[PDB]
Amino acid sequence: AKVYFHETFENRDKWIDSTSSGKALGPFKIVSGKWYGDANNKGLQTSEDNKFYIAAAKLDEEFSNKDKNLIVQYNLKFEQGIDCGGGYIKLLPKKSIESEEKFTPESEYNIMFGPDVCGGSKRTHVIMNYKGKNNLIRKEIKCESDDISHLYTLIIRPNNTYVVKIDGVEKQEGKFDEDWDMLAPKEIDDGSGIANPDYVYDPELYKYDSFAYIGIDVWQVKAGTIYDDILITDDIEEAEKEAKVILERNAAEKKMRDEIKEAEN
Ligand SMILES: [Ca+2]
Repeated sequence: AKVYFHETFENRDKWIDSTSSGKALGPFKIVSGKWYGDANNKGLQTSEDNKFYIAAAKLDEEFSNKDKNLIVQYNLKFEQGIDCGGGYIKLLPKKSIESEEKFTPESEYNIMFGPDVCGGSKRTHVIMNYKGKNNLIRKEIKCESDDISHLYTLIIRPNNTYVVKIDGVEKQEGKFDEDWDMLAPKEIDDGSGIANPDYVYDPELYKYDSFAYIGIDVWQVKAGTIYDDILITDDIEEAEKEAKVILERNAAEKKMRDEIKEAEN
């Protein structure tokens, strides 16, 4: 069992803010949160409204998912009552950027995954790099938009198939087939899955020769989004063992949140 990355955010020593994006950035903070299931646990929070948040970290080791499972599993919370804001992550190959601080919204990524909320639109992104900066998308499931943590899980299997789960419950599965349309570079994934259908099937869409970095690059209107925990592994049993710990801690979190609301406004 090979764990390629497990960030619990005791600190963000590994994560480097971008110097290359040209955008107005805000600072991340390591915080407990307004409600939590473990008083010694902490998370990565966006601290300032109407700013971008752009940083990247190196994985524990460079790897390829050829002929292997890949599990991307992370716990994300919109504690602020989100009106418009991203909450997703990106995985990047070694050649995308010379070092962490070169990461920008335009850098080449292998995979973009996670929730994204704005103006009524609420989607879980699953974007797969196809060729160059062209990506594939399909019609996407809703994401959660309340104020407690939710575990997002993406499983990529080497028969070119995938599974999407929220809080340990399957919400979508399939093969990377003509359900998916091709997105042009820089074009928005609006969640409908409707773009350019004119591209040849790749039986190796699932596979990337290099995973080396992970990056966060989100716009925030109301800031306060918390990235609690990030796991990258090739081992389904290890992913399930860590999910159990996190889901039990999210249950205690929710009970603290319900007890606070029951006493307040
Ligand atoms: Ca944590």
